Amino acid sequence: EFIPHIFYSLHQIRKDPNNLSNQLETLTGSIRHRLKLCKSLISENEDTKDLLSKSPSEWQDIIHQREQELQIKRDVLDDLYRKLQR
Amino acid sequence: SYVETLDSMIELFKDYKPGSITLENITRLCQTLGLESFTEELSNELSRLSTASKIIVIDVDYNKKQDRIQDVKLVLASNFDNFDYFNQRDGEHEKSNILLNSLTKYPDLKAFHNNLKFLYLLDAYSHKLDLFKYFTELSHYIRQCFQDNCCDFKVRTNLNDKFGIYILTQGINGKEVPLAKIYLEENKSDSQYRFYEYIYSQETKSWINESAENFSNGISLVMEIVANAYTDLIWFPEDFISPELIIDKVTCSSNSSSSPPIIDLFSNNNYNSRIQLMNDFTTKLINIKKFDISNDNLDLISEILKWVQWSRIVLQNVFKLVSTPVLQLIVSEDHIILDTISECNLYDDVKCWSKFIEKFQDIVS
Amino acid sequence: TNSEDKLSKVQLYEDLCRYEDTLSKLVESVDRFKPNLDIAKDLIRTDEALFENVKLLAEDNIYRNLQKIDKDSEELDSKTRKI
Repeated sequence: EFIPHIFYSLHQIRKDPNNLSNQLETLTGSIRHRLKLCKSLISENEDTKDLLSKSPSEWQDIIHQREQELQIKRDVLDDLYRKLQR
Repeated sequence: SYVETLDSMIELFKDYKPGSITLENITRLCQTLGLESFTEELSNELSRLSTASKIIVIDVDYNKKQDRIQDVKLVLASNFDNFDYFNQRDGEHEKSNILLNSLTKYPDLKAFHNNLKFLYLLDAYSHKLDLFKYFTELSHYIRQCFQDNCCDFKVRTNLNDKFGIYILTQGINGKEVPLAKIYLEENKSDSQYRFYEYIYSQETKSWINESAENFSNGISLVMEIVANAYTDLIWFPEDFISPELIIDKVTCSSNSSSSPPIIDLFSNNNYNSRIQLMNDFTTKLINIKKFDISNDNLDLISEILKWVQWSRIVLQNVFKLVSTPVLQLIVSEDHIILDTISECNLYDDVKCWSKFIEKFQDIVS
Repeated sequence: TNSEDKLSKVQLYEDLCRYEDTLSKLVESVDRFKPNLDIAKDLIRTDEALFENVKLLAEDNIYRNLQKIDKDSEELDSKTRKI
């Protein structure tokens, strides 16, 4: 996890700038560490890069191929049921 | 200028990301204000965060199982225990605690930080002037001053989970509308500025300083105009109030041409074709948000509020009606004349102002 | 090769990109011990945009259900094929 740690370190930056330069440098290094691993985790995992939050219309095209291929199967199966009963 | 810029950046960061409501962030906020803080375990389910200063002690009860604040108590180490930290709502038997509400009703610590900064200001600047006592009593003195001066203003303490003395008017629907907020602020300009106790005497019908020995240094009593918000801004004649009493002048920074919409309405030929507008203002109109009303300036509260009310009822409505696409309309600082048909001035009653606007609307429609 | 093109197409990739850029600006500022407010505010609003896109990704499951119904489609097709 890097998201809550980034949040928290962000908040003790914005709460206490009066800390000596040592703490500021160390904490900024810590955030650089967390975002470095963030880029590493992104880079090494395929699923988290394919699904980068947003839905283009490809989901609606999946729904169109799904619905058109289902109903034609139902129609042909109805035709087979009607024909074979003789 | 480095320290002033750094303080301005720190104030900006505190306001931009107040932090989430957690026990740790509340403790860090109190420590950032220089408040002493300790945590006690009252039970397996309840922890108390106690924070203290010179006069104030704040106990915050935290439910460890629910991840929620359960209670907040303010205690004063002053001889004055009667400080009102509840919201004034008419008709609710449950006085809702401002500090508790600021930690339970809001998504962030911003409401709590502002209320804590106000309590810390009273704490730091109270001595023999007790600002907790004086600020509580001041709300009663202002209420009396309005009764004695026949001003149709209501005084409430603590509106919308915020510390302050709120001055309300009746709006068109009988709904109370805040006009102004009175509160104490640190005097950034003069640390040697003496703030005295002024009492409204029923006998003299005037503000009096009973104890010129009772003062605090580096604090001002501020009157802030509560805009309902550019047409909802209140504009004042430049010479209406001494420039030394103006804390916050909204400088229209020199890259957006927003004249007062009033002055653009003397320059732009897009009028109701039935009205010839005449400007008789002798002074420039300035937007003022905050006034110093400290010491001898407490008499100005009634004059400022009458102007704010007259500007809302008369001026802003006249401007709205003229701006919506031949009678002469003369508009001056303290009087408005519609040919020989109707007039009103700043010293007339609110009923005369309403009758003027009704007649003006009937002619312009 | 088309994989990276697809990855660059979704907004949250650009979001992480300029978030990294904003922190780079911030660290350069603190290195110069001259903290510029605009960099920090840009960082926080970019982080917020990241987090809203983090929610927007979650409502994921629709694609997964489409995937299972696709497998149902081809298995039914194979069944009818051997029939």
